[PDB]
Amino acid sequence: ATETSFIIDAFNKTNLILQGDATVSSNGNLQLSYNSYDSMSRAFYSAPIQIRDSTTGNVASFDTNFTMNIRTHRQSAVGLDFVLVPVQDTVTVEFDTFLSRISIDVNNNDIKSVPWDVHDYDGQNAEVRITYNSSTKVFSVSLSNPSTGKSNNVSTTVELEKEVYDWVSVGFSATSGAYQWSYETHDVLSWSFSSKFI
Amino acid sequence: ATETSFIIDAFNKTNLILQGDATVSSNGNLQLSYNSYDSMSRAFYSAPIQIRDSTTGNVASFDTNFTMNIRTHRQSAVGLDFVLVPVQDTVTVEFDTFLSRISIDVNNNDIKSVPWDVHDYDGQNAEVRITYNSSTKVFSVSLSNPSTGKSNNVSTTVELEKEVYDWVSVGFSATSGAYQWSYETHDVLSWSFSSKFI
Amino acid sequence: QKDANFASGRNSIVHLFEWKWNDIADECERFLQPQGFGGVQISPPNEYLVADGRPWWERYQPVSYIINTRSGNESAFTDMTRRCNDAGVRIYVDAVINHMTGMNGVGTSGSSADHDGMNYPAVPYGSGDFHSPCEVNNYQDADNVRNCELVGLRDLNAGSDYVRGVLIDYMNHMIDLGVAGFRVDAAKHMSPGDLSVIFDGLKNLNTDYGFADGARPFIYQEVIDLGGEAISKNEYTGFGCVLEFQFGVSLGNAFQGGNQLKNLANWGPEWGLLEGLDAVVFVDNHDNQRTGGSQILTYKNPKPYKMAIAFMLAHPYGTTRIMSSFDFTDNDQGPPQDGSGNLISPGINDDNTCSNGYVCEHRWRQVYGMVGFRNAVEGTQVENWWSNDDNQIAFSRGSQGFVAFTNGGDLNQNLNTGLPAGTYCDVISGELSGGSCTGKSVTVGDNGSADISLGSAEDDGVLAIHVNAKL
Amino acid sequence: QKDANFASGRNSIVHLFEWKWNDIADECERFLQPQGFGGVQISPPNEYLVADGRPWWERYQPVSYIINTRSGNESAFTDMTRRCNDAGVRIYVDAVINHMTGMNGVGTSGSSADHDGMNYPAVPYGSGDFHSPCEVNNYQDADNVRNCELVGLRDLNAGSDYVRGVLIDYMNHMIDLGVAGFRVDAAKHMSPGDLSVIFDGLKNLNTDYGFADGARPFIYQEVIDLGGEAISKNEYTGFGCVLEFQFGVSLGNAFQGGNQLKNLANWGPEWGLLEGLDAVVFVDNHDNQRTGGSQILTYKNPKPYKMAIAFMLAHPYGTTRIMSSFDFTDNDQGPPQDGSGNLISPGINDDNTCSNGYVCEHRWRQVYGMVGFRNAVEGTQVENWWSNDDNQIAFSRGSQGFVAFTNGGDLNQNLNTGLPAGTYCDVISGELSGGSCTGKSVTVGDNGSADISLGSAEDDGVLAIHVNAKL
Ligand SMILES: *[C@@H]1O[C@H](CO)[C@@H](O[C@@H]2O[C@H](CO)[C@@H](O)[C@H](O)[C@H]2NC(C)=O)[C@H](O)[C@H]1NC(C)=O
Ligand SMILES: *[C@@H]1O[C@H](CO)[C@@H](O[C@@H]2O[C@H](CO)[C@@H](O)[C@H](O)[C@H]2NC(C)=O)[C@H](O)[C@H]1NC(C)=O
Ligand SMILES: *[C@@H]1O[C@H](CO)[C@@H](O[C@@H]2O[C@H](CO)[C@@H](O)[C@H](O)[C@H]2NC(C)=O)[C@H](O)[C@H]1NC(C)=O
Ligand SMILES: *[C@@H]1O[C@H](CO)[C@@H](O[C@@H]2O[C@H](CO)[C@@H](O)[C@H](O)[C@H]2NC(C)=O)[C@H](O)[C@H]1NC(C)=O
Ligand SMILES: [Ca+2]
Ligand SMILES: [Ca+2]
Ligand SMILES: [Cl-]
Ligand SMILES: [Cl-]
Repeated sequence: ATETSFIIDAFNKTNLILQGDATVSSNGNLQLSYNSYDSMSRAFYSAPIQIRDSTTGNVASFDTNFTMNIRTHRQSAVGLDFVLVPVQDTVTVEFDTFLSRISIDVNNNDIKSVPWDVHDYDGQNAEVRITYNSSTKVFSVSLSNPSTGKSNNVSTTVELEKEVYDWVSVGFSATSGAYQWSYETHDVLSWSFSSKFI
Repeated sequence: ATETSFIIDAFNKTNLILQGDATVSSNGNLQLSYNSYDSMSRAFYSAPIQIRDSTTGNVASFDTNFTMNIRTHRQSAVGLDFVLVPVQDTVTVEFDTFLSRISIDVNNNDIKSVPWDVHDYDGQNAEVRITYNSSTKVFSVSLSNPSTGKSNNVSTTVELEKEVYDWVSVGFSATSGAYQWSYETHDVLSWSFSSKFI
Repeated sequence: QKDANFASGRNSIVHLFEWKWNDIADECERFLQPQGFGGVQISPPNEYLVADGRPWWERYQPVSYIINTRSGNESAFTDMTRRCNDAGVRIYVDAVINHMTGMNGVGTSGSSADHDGMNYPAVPYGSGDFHSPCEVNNYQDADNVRNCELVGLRDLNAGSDYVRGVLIDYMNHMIDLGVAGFRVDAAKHMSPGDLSVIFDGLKNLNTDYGFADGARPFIYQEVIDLGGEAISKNEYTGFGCVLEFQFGVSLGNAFQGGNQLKNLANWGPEWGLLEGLDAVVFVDNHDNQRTGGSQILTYKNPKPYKMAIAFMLAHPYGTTRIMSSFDFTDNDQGPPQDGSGNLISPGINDDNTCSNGYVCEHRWRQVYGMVGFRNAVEGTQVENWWSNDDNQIAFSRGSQGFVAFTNGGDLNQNLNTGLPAGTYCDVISGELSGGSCTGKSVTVGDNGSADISLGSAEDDGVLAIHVNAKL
Repeated sequence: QKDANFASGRNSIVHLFEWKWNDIADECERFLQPQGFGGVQISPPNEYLVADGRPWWERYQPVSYIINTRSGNESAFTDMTRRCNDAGVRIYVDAVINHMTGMNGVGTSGSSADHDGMNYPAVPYGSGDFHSPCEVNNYQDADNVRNCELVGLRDLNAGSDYVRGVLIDYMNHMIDLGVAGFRVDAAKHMSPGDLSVIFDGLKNLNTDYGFADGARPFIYQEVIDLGGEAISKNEYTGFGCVLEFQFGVSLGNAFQGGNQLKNLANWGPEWGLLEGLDAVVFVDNHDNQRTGGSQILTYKNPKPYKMAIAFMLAHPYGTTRIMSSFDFTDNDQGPPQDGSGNLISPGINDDNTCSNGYVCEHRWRQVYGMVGFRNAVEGTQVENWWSNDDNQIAFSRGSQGFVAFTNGGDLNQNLNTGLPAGTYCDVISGELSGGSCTGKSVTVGDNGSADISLGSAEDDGVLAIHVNAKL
């Protein structure tokens, strides 16, 4: 099997896949929706990460951090979501700024969601950490604004022992709303991932 | 920048790039030249690894292991080489079974080579370990047959502080000879890599 | 269905974003018509919500179809179609037919709006008339974006006979009043399945306005599709034109400095853009001109923007639409206001600009001069390409016209124009007034081969010349 | 230059690997000719090294050009061209012209060979005549593989006038003796630049053998190119045919069970294979039949192998070459030996096989029966494709012939043949002997539509029928 890992203090298009309005600024930040509305953009690490092993049934416990700075320029439906999208039926932690909910949306059916307020993070840096224990089947998310120390967390039991999942493509999917929810931007400047088997 | 790493106890074509006669058996081993002679095959991890950082000049110290079993079925020119081939001017550690030499061939000019005998490894598993310190500029290779405990090692100072290198594609390049040097095969069943910056 | 419909010998349209009706009329006959203009994409004409602070976006929440807007009631509207249409300026209504409102009750023509209970009496409209509530989750799930509430906005069900009936009545009503087309609002959020049935009840144009007997209504749609999503623009091609959204991004990035102009040689379908005659192209747009850093060019960054719409204009691809926005400093700030009202946009004195908060892009030398350029070259395929294989491009639309430009490198070249030997009054900088050039009086020898000189420091990077500028 | 050259009404060639000259002659007129065969790629005819144990590979280290081999001296050779050529069996010499030897001094015709000092007197040949020493490092460096010593083998310099002179004399000498072509040994290790000049001195064929006046020598080359490498087969296309090496791998993998036969519909250029008339296709080959696990099919695994060469044979692409190897258990074991000598390969009794160590693939029902099939369909494009969208394929070469097969699933179908209504004696299993079928006597109604039945458990997966099998 394949256990993979990486640290990105500064993004570079070279090891990235860009769909829709997804780009990389000279300042080394991944950027989605900066020129679009009512659409969805995405970025994925080149290497297709492996989650389930068919040679044992085993599943990868992945762990991952990433700083991001969501803006709306206004003083999922609209937001930024981390996604485990299979290889060309999607586990997705979504930071929906519009429904104002953080949730683990698996196949359009959120397994657990919790409210959070965008104004507690709009403009500054936010630390997100996703983690999934293969042994206890416990998924967990945490949002926290370092500038103050607010953290909208959440957690749930998710079973990925489904034959259909083996290889996924870890990335980001920032969706953009319409009319006044057209201006939201999505900057991600740090991201680390890590899958593991035993 | 991007520090990358991975452990592959069993290969799978999914996260691999196959050029020439390169494949993957049901037993999970990468295989080159098994159906060819006088030609060169190659396999590379999907993700393009980063060696030099343009934002500081810094260079990645990479470290890496991999078991392999070279056969000739006869009781570089011909052999299996680990290569850091740039992105679509190549540092290459070659296990040439024909000239019977292990060397660090950089731009066709071997920086250091040492003799080794293929019969000390033909048929069984061999542990190779490549390592490059960014701080001391010291490259190093080690071959060792666990079944007995023979190790043909080598080492040299290599400077990769050259603006042209930034992003490479770590892989294997197994070359195959002509006439009686047409039957050599190249099995690789384990491989771990690791780049690092400071 | 995809036919432009302009009064012959004329070319492309304008978005007089938020402008008043009677005002439009003035503009229709005073500036648009004299300049070979196609028409106008008329801002939302039907009764919509009175959202506090009265922002441009309020204009996108239908309270009803009663034709009384902040731009005027029917009287002025009807009038606006009668003056404007006679001038040749075709009117194109923004048809917001996927939802109503997401907030409560204040209709711009006294009609209430009970969001909670899903009631719109002006219509009437009740719960049965709407899709079941749910919201826009994954743009990866096709019926979710179409069948749920885009931004908590009550999603109408264009699948019902009653609802199809009403929308149809609305559009046709407009077709009766004169309009020739409809900038369908958010097609991506509607099943193309009945999007057609609605685009069918529409009876042929009102003969009495000037239209060629039995000519169908131009239908262009809003569908943002820059790949990835489960929805495709092509799904709305078999029955109407779509608004090419990549055009703005790509060509925008190009001139922004994000791409070698040399690459625009194969500008066209080879960039993820549908067949030429399938799109309505545009640079910035009322909505996305709000986004800002990067790719999109708005009047905020003039120079490359003009070269941009110029490349558009000059180039043959799809049908074009310039935009006449109003100055803005927020993202929700409403057009000109005073204790409830839209302030007129006189263009004064006359360098032919505009005042009191309206930018009037269309009245800019560079922009309009190029529109007539477009007219002037019709029926001509792409010919005589050229470049410095970097940021200097040049070519010409047959013996009818020519253009060139540069982001970097004084194009002091010695080129061609492939036109009649003569002289020509550039249109960007200059034009012909009283039989003499007001900017650049260039020469062109006995066989196209002419000399060009466009410097970096200049006001602009572009030079147009065409037989309808020959003195 | 790329023309087959066979005696008309005949098709494709054979590799009688290591067979003796006079023996070839017998085979030429006794079996090859009666069966519509193209010719023979005659094993290396010139003096080469006597490598201990006398392995097939010794045959690839030129000591000299003196025509005395383990297959015979000139007398027998000359004779072999005179009998064999009259029979229509074209001879194709294996031209090893890139190097000499890498080891020392024992020439098969008493000539020495001083490897160390780079001396080959038989010639003569000395250091000046060779490229500078170095070896094959990176197949990524173009001149390195061409200009260095492939496997410590003394690399001749085909760039010199003396060296070009000698090679030219050798080939022409052969052209004088009768041959029509040359299976150039290892073209990838030679600069195409002078590879042409050498392929030019070659004077038109020897009129006195039967050749069409002024016809040039068929030239096909050895170039393994399955991508990645800095060398391409196309570099040797503008002046000669090349041996398609992907053909074996892909089509081999296909039938090995590694790919759906359904995928071979677009079999051809769309698989990384040059223009049809540019290649000499083959399944296994003397060298690569030594590799073993996987992709390559040798007689060691019969069934799918036959279906394979059958698909080849039946299919029109390039020019084909069957291989008649000898049984082997090592990878270096020499053909039949006895204290120095090649033992004859009588085919005996007669089911038309062979004995004492020679496999004689070409004399296999399935293989030869299909060769005549090939002849029988000439000038016919690919027509009437069919499949079970898995491992059952079928089609036919015009009203001239038809074929089908299966790896899995009893093709008990009811198909077409697109031929004259009648009956036909399958060739795989059977043939027509004394006006009656020796295996399958199928019927075909008044318009191609016939019924087929080929079961899994059968001896083979393939059924051929053609007008030259019509009873
Ligand atoms: C990301 O890495 C890429 C690839 O190395 C950088 O692109 C190069 O920039 C260098 C240094 O200026 C140039 O010499 C090359 O011509 C560029 N190559 C390509 C393919 O663009 C890029 O600078 C990096 N981006 C960031 C933000 O560090
Ligand atoms: C993401 O960051 C978390 C939190 O810092 C990491 O978890 C810690 O790693 C630090 C540094 O090695 C340790 O001191 C802590 O013991 C770890 N756990 C906790 C709860 O803080 C984690 O390693 C990171 N994950 C990835 C994939 O980068
Ligand atoms: C490598 O992983 C691949 C992709 O998951 C495996 O291919 C699949 O095998 C599973 C289980 O038999 C099937 O359900 C799928 O249809 C296959 N998918 C594809 C794309 O082939 C493969 O089995 C793995 N190989 C090894 C040696 O473990
Ligand atoms: C390759 O294997 C080597 C040798 O085992 C690894 O180096 C050791 O890692 C082990 C296990 O954590 C430690 O106990 C040792 O201290 C390490 N050093 C030595 C000299 O043994 C190395 O981590 C591996 N590299 C990669 C990229 O997998
Ligand atoms: Ca809808
Ligand atoms: Ca050579
Ligand atoms: Cl629009
Ligand atoms: Cl061959």
